[PDB]
Amino acid sequence: CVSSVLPNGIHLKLMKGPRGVCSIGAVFPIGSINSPKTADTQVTLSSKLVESLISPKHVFMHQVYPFLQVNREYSYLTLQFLPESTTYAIESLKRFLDGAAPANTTFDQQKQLNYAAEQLGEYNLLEKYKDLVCMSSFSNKSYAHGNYALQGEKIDLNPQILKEIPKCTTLVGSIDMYEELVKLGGSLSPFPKVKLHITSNFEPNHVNKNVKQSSLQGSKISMTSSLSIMSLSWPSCGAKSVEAPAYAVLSKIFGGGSEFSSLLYTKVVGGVARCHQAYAYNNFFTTGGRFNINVVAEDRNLVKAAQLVRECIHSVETIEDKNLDAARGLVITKRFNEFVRSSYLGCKPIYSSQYKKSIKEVTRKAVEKALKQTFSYKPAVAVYGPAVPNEIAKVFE
Amino acid sequence: ISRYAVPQISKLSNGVRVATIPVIGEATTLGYWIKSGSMYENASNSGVSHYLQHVIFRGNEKYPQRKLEQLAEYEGINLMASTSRVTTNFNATISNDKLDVATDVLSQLVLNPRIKKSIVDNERDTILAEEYEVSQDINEVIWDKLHEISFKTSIGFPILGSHQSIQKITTEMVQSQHSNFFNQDNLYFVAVTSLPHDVILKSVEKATQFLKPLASHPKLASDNDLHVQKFEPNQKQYLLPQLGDNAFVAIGFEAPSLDSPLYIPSQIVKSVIGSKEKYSVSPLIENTNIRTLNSYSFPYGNSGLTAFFGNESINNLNGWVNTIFQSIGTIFSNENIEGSLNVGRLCVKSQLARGLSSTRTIADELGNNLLLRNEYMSLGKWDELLNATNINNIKEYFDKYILEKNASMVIISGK
Ligand SMILES: [Zn+2]
Repeated sequence: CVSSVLPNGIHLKLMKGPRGVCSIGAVFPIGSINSPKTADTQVTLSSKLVESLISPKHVFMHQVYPFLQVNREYSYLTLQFLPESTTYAIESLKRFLDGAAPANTTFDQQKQLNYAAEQLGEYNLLEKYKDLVCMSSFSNKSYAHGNYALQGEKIDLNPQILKEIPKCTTLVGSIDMYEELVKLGGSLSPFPKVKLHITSNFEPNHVNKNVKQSSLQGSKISMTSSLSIMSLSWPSCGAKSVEAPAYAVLSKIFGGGSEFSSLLYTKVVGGVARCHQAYAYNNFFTTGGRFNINVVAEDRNLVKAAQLVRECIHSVETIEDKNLDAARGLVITKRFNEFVRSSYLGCKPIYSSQYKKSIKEVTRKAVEKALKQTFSYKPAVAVYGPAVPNEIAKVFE
Repeated sequence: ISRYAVPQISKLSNGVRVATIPVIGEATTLGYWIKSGSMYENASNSGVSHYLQHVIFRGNEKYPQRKLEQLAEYEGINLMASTSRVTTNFNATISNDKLDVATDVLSQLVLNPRIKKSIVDNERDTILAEEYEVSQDINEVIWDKLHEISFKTSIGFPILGSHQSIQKITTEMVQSQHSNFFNQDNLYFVAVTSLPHDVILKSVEKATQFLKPLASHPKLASDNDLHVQKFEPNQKQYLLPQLGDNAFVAIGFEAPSLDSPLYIPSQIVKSVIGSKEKYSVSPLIENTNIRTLNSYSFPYGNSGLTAFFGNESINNLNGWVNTIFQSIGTIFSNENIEGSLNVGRLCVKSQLARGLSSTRTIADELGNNLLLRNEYMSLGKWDELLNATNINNIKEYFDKYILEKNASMVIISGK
């Protein structure tokens, strides 16, 4: 990491590491919540993107690898390329930041893709867990706005946010892209806007996204499209907070897995016949966290599976010294994307030495504290499917 | 990252060759690369190479299944394996301190297995499971169907084997394959590392102290000329109504062998058609709205297959095929040949310089390079050949391989 603050106030975060592949991009505090509905932000930024790269033929001819992550509270764009493609890479990024609205033909093509997102493999089980946690565990109901429209509802271009991007952009890149990005940042507005955005508070809501899943998803006849997802969410800590290493450890204590070994694997997948998978994640937001446990099982088995998760919670109290350390071991592992993700949040990157230190540098003490404060909350309960969420809820009293 | 480097090879007195290439960082990928795979099988034993791979990772004498699990969780030793049509490897990617433990676990399992009738039979269901899983990726299904109708010879077998074949695999068969394919003379020990060539050579020496030299060298069962492939272009259509208003399509041509002067040319041609991603499609594709496109070209002994595939709605299926055939055609056009050469060449440079800061990737190429090439080929000297490749080379490839050839084709449809 190399942090500059440019002549015009724009920040620049450069990644350390050996040369060969060039990286540029922009991160900004605009996410899916800064538009009135699901996919509005997603389809908007997409439209801007495809226009900024002129054509897919241009992207191909220059062998540029673009990646756009739109989250609830913030978004980032990353381009990857070989040095001979710098000119086009920069120019394209400059176009993304210029604030102009895209043509409507572009927007229509882009919403077509968005409606088709599950069929094309763009709306996997990971993206569903997020949505469920986000439509269930927040007091502010606009966190329910995701990136992927329901077959029914509408999508609308949001111009405001395109004018807003240059006004709150931090630029990012590999160290070899310093002078190119300093020039780029220079051409932007002095000086960046500052807005107080805090993550919305926890609320243990009980919701359903009772929606049909496409049989074919990408190139797979999905093995899970007839099963339901149960997302149980509790509050944790922000990305920065001193508790985050223990919380990461705690997620791996829980762990998970499929078929086609930790607590959720042995207790929850083994315990429920026709349960494809279960996973725990510690998901971070601008100023908070959601610890979530996700179960993909038959609709009829969720209440059963919920009980087995409560057993799992109780088993953490008397965890053996082996696994309080094996879960420290399971926190060991797109290198640029983590650089950008961590940079916005303020945390240490998952690849860095300092972070892998933090893992060893927290014991049973800080783990127990974390388990204690988290599960002393009633869970948010979401279901992808028909299952009545209050039935699952009653499991936790 | 690496530095257009060249590997150091020493042979131990027990005949194990240790090959190391210098890297930067606290990363090390190391393991055994073995010329074993489904190219070397027949009707009677199809799937045995993959099957054996599995058994190997289900523990031996010194490290049974339990001791392996402990090493995963507690000791930071994580073990990966894969079986292709042409090669097999067993490896770990590690922190430089675990070297001695890792060389020992890896040597012990690969070179010193304990292949019981019990481990064999227990494992059967875990493999049939993998088979059903992979049968639900229709890209994998079509990829296999294309090989099957193209090659009456062994390359047309699926890596895992037919269901029938996964059923009938005996312990004697698994045993036999290890005996005939897992010897010092048919394999390499590969390390991509910052540690000097000698620290690895000393550590492997330690790990393989139980292994006695080979008495003689019977002609290796992996030898390409024992498994001559024959491409014959075929057309075959299949149903899968479960798919709905969707069809999958593959188009195949014979490809050059790895050592052919027309290998690189072929790789440039495949690459210029290339893949369709979210934001990126080939300049040769007239209809940019086509749902999905994948391009691959792989060498198999004397032969090889170049394949183009995707899915579309029943309605757009026929269109997809014309699109692809058109795009291929355009490459040969004098107005476009030169631009098709440069963009294709750029692609191949892009592809490779993208797997130069992953040491797993470096090790996989180093393994395959050593197992598959007359003699070794370095990135820089590859890059020379790529840059020396001309318009005449592309034409010459088009002549032997594309112009006036029948294509293999597979359609899997919902109607
Ligand atoms: Zn396998």
